[PDB]
Amino acid sequence: MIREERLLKVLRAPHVSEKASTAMEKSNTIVLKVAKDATKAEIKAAVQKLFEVEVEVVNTLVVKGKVKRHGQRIGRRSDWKKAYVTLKEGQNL
Amino acid sequence: MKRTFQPSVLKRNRSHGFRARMATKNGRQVLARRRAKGRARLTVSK
Amino acid sequence: AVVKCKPTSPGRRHVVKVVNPELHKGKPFAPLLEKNSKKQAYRIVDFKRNKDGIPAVVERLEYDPNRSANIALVLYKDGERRYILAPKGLKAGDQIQSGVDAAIKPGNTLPMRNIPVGSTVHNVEMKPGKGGQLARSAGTYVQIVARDGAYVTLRLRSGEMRKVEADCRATLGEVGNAEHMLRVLGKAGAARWRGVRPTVRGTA
RNA sequence: AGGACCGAACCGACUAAUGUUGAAAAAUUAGCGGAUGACUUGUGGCUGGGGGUGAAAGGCCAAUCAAACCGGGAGAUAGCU
RNA sequence: GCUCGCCGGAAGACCAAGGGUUCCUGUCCAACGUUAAUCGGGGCAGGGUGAGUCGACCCCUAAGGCGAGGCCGAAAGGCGUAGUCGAUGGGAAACAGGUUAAUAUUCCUGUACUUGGUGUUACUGCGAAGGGGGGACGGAGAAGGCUAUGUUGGCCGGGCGACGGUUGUCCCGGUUUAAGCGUGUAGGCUGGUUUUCCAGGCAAAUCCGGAAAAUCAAGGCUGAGGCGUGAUGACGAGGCACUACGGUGCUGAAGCAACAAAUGCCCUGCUUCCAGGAAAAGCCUCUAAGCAUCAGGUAACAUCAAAUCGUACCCCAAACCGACACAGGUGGUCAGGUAGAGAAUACCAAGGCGCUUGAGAGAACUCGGGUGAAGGAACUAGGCAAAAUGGUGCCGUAACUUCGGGAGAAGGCACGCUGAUAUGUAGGUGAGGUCCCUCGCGGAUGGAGCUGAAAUCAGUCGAAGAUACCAGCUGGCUGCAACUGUUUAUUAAAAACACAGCACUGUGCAAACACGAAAGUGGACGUAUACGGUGUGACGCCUGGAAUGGCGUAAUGAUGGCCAGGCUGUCUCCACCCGAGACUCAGUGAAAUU
Repeated sequence: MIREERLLKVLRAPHVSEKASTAMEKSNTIVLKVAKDATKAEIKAAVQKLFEVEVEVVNTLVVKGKVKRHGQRIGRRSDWKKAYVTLKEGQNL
Repeated sequence: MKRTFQPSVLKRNRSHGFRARMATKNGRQVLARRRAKGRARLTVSK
Repeated sequence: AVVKCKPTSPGRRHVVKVVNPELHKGKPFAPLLEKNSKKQAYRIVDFKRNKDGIPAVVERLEYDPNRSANIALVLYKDGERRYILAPKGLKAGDQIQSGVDAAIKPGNTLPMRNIPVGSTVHNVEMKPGKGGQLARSAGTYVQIVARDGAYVTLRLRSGEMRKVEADCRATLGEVGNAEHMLRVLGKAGAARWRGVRPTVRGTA
């Protein structure tokens, strides 16, 4: 399980949006950009031990990149896994 | 009416795939001329 | 039994079917069936009849899609159900029994050293312990006019006599109904589900 | 019971017209054929080029087939322009 | 934002394969959209796909490929075992309402189900690479019940009419409630309970089966639907207050009976026929060695776990396949009313659209059509095309024949609406009351109410009542071919090709033949009523120009032709009108050829 350094490389960056702002008040769910594999045990243990908050349920989805055309050559964006973390009752920042 | 190319990814990977070409002895000659010429995409990537 | 049909429409004008209404309707015994791919099921029929001395009672008669003859389900006295060849003179609830005695009636099996001269014998074994080969088609009969010597003589259905060793089993009685030749199929479409393709003429 | 009858979806295109730098390197319109059986279709596999397949026209084999395409012998041969 | 029109068994919606962000928002007009575009499937930047119950993955498996070993062969390779891949099959489980600019059975709330493990209590003969059960199957046809759905009535909320009448027998809206559990009814299957033995199931069994006895006849199993919980709920016509006028917060009445009825469930069922219609896994049962204070199985509670992958969007197409925003094709699901037998035909409901160029004049000419003085095939190779009939009931219906057919032969009369039998009839369905009992999802009378054909009489209006659309012309003679069928994708759909039956020869299994240095394989897991080749092609006269068939044949035919009734601008011989081009204008804008 821990392996504390494994849980430190799952969380990439917090994600800000108009959906996460409404989900924080209506559903009390924080949206976090996580790694490529990102199993449900690692996300719940990562928010459970790193953010020190009681995680109720975890959802995941894969964000497919787009094709950016800037010049002659084609381009692509990095894929990232959107994670939904819903807590028991308490909220945080 | 019907056109000569009806798409099927499973039939295209079973016949024209990377592993069916590797499993034949003469397919490595196709890959040998392919790596001799040096194309970017060999046949397909899933 | 064959029944001719009224010519309401052509092709279905002269269709005469070869069936027997005494047989059952529905599925046969499923554990004795296999895949039999190239769709027809394969019946498990004991051609050897190796269990001797144990009697058997016939329950019903079934139809075979593989062969042109009919089979029968027998019931041994210890709880075993297998299939044999159905003769012509079989009735419901008949006692058949194999063995060295094999009393003279259609539906028993004895080695060819004990066949009476003049009787009709089908299902003749040639190779020791293989059996089953001769007289599998409907309408066949083989009679024996000479048994003496080291080999028995058979008057086969093809028209020639052949000497077989006398240490092999043989089934009494004759085959069942011979109306299988009388089916003419009435139309071109009848031979389409039977696997045969139309023949391309050479001079065409 | 029915390769039975009429007639839908569906399949092939017989007639007539149009189309020939077209909507389309074969399609539309109006009659016409089948329409529960010799029907059609999806998906998957097999049969490969002096070969396969063919209800036999010498039809088809990727818009090409009286011997497919690619590469090689080959800058072949040509008595022709 | 208002009005008109189209599709509406689609031109609508969720989807499969495919596509790859084309999905949503802001901004921009170089190109891209056949015109402009301020808009967009174009660019710029941001966002958006939430799974134990959806699917994929996974277990096993048909066709088929690889196929460690192994047979054979110059190399290569042919073949193949034990195995393993291979969904187009089977195998765990969830519904309702609500929400955002875009996603939902995945997000909030309420309520269930399923797999494995841990802990506690209590009980216990547990245990497969073995056996049995079941998984596990063709085509066609009919009957009943119910649901979704539509209508009527009641009830609830809002109105009294922009022009005659409208407090009424009025008009508008609603009348939704799931999954699961319990009950086991319509319906189907099987005779049960107890006891003794067993050569079958490689040994075994209390299990499957068989063989002997006693009792009872209605018990056991599968199985749509109705009722209760689910639901002192949600949703709801219509309301009340604060407002970026977009919405937010809260409240919210009735929410039921009858009729009709699905291609949908009972039904992988029932009847009937022959062509006789996959295999395996999960699960239950039974034991072998062993374990039998252990372990495993069983009942309840609590806890843990159910991972990864796809989830935006078109999909009978502007996004896939045709180089395109192209008149082609592309799997199946949902299938409202009226008229009609119908998924055909005409209109409307929800929904999506008016097809990415238009505006003028109404000339010649081209195309799609409509009507038409008189004649009705005189036109043309050719009634090709066009025109004409087209539906139901009654009398009635010919030549021929294999007796099925021709036939709907042709030909004579009626078809609308309103009252009578009957203020709605035959038929179907069915409330309340009476009676009996295990006492129930139960049965016999009986008709309230609802729905509802078909025929007769009488009256009446229109030139025309099959009133529109859809919707066979009819009768005779004859060639070939029995018939339905097949083809020269893309100029010939025929007499050419195919045909069941029939005629001839050979083949006894280690079968003929074919395929192969050999191994191996088809025939065939067939057995002389079977197998391979040849010629002919229902059938009658028959085979002495007569089965490379002679002569005909009912029916059949995108097969060749003639006549007869009617019909028509096909023609005499062209006239007018409705449309799209052609003429002009705004913008874009080539080719063949030189």
